[PDB]
Amino acid sequence: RKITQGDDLAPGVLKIVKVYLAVKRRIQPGDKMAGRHGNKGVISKINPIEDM
Amino acid sequence: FTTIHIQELACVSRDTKLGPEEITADIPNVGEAALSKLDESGIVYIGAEVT
Amino acid sequence: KIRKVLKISMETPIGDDEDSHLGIDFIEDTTSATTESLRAATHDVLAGLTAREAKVLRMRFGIDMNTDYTLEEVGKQFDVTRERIRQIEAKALRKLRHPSRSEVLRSFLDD
DNA sequence: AATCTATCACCGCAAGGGATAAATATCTAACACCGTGCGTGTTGACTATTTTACCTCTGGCGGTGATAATGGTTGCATGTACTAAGGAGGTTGT
Repeated sequence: RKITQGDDLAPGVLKIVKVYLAVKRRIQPGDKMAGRHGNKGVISKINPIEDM
Repeated sequence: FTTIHIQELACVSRDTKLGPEEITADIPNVGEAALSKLDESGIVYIGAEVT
Repeated sequence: KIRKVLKISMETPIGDDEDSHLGIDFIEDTTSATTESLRAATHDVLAGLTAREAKVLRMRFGIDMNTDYTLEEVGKQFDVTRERIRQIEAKALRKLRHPSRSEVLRSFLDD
């Protein structure tokens, strides 16, 4: 009964509802990268292993 | 370098003259596949993918 | 019965003339054109149903006529027998069970 | 825009792989029967669908209390950087 607990939601609200999302924000271009020594910048293409 | 996130979204049912407000899935002929994933109370299941 | 006050007296939800706005001065064609649409759709379905049963299942509360009569002017248009004239207003619950039976009726919360 | 010799090779043309469709044999499903039980029908008695009537709820809102009470609260607009304007008034000048 911290789950089955209720709380007032002020005069104007009988009930409230929620959902949470595990958003798998994958590796992609336009996203940002860096290293420890102050190099900071955008991922500007993904290259085949030989395109390198 | 894939990252993982946890984020939150919410809704309400206001104090009406009776007291409750509605929560269900009826949105007919507007995007039906974006409805297929829900509880009796109009809510997604823990463990389901959504996009 | 305390929320009697607290439901509205804090800053007032959009309750047009509380609920009495359903029967007030708005009953003019500014609302009743939708009644003359729910009545049309119920007049459609309740005239494709069974040649006997299609009377009954319109009586008591205001469904289909400008005076939605008890027996005398309706029994004289049903013939043969009696208060099946009223029981079939409820019989629909059990072999009109098939929920598809409202497929052309439900729009009049929405127009 | 015709000619070809002389490239790098597709054809020249042997082999053989998979395929699918035939026949068989298995699966299931569609149905027709039967049985159940429910929502097939009228009738009848119930009790509380609605109306109106009556007797007597809830909540509309109007009305205003007296032993006496008779110098009040209110905190931070802002600290910088500029500079254009109006305001002051005595006076050494116009």
